[PDB]
Amino acid sequence: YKKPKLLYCSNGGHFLRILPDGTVDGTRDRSDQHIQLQLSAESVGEVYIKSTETGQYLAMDTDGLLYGSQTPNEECLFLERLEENHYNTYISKKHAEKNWFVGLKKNGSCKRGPRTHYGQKAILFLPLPVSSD
Repeated sequence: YKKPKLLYCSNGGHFLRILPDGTVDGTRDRSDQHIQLQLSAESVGEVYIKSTETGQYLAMDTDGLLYGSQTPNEECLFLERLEENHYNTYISKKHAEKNWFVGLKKNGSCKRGPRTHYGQKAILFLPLPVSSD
């Protein structure tokens, strides 16, 4: 069943899910349906994080701390960098002008520009949707 993809971050075993507290952060849950974000690459170079039912109403602020619950504006848009061996990266297309990275802590907390760059390996993520196998 192809559908909204999952927020895989390098391994601390979490899944990034939205809460009404202004967050989409990782907790290990696939038991409910909070972890389903519809992630396409809609424009050239841009990937779009849109909510399915719970999938994320993200807003990038300051371009460092990216939090989302109520609305998904386009600030949610980030530029996708393709690493080899099929790993994906995100650039913060909000301040893309300054080359700042989108990096998330799924194993942590909502995503943190103070270390978005290779400070943390939480800047290494995979987009894994439910697949029709």
